[PDB]
Amino acid sequence: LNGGITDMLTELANFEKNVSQAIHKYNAYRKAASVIAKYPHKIKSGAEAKKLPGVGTKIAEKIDEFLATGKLRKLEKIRQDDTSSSINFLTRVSGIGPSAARKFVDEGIKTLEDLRKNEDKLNHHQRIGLKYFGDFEKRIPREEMLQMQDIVLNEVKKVDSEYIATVCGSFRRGAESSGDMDVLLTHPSFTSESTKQPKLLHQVVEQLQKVHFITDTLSKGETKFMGVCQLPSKNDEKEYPHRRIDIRLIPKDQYYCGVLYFTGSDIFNKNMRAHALEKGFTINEYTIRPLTGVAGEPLPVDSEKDIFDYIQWKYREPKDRSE
DNA sequence: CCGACCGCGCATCAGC
DNA sequence: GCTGATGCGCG
DNA sequence: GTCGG
Ligand SMILES: [Mg+2]
Ligand SMILES: [Mg+2]
Ligand code: NA
Repeated sequence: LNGGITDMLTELANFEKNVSQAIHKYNAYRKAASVIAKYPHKIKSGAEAKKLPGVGTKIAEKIDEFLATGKLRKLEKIRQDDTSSSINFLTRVSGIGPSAARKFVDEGIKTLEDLRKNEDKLNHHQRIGLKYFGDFEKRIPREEMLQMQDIVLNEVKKVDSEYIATVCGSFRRGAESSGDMDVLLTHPSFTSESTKQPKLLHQVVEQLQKVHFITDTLSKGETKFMGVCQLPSKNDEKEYPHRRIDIRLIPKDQYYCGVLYFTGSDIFNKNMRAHALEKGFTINEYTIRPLTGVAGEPLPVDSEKDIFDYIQWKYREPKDRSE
């Protein structure tokens, strides 16, 4: 109902993040954008909006101007500025953040041609992000997420029938399209107690590469792989776009905290974690522990709901965590 | 007013 | 090489 | 930029 407002604020949040490098302003706009996005009425005024938490005086003024004119002067100016525009653009390349973006514009590299021209000034992650720049902009229809899932789950079962591979992220929240693919991996040999087998993640990355599902690698350690994959296409069929894929190997006994984390959303995780802090707990992808203001021992978790119970939240299905 | 704003993996660099 | 700080990315 | 104390 409030698409224009939420777009406005998301553009503002991006600006603060990419250009101003004021992350708290970025988070302020993102929170507001999210609370408004779920408000079940068409906002008639900035006062009506200010009743929501996250919407304050400043954002209320914004919403009133946008409502009046259909525009924000602040944004129309930001759009008109070259340094800001270029910086904001460059940041869309995976691996180029606000700092790299600003250094690049400093050197006179500010367009997509410039980047291609200057690949030797790019690190690996950056080169692959430029390579698949167009692809990584596309969303993934759920139907393709379903094929991708089959592949990953079937291949992993071939490396060792004891791996458990769970697709998380937006896919798990039931989205009709996903920004990418997110795979939580567990193997019984790897727990909080011990790592009984080396290269648990490697063998999996290896296998998925062997069958040409994984095509590139952005980053890779003992527990986190961040890379690129592609569905196989039929005879004469145009190739599918290349897609980002993240794989996270998590202690088997810490699954429920792991799957909570990877299911998100990102904003939901930030809100859940902040609420946990007020309630007197700290939540990460491994454990929830009680808080001198210093973290205690891991409390026993047997489901995602047990985590919710701790911080006195009613349970929310994954499909309701898309904040 | 003002402090506080999650939590963490991997790549890179400085500095030793 | 190592440690630690910083950039970037994940949700 | 917002908000809680
Ligand atoms: Mg995702
Ligand atoms: Mg994401
Ligand atoms: Na991802």
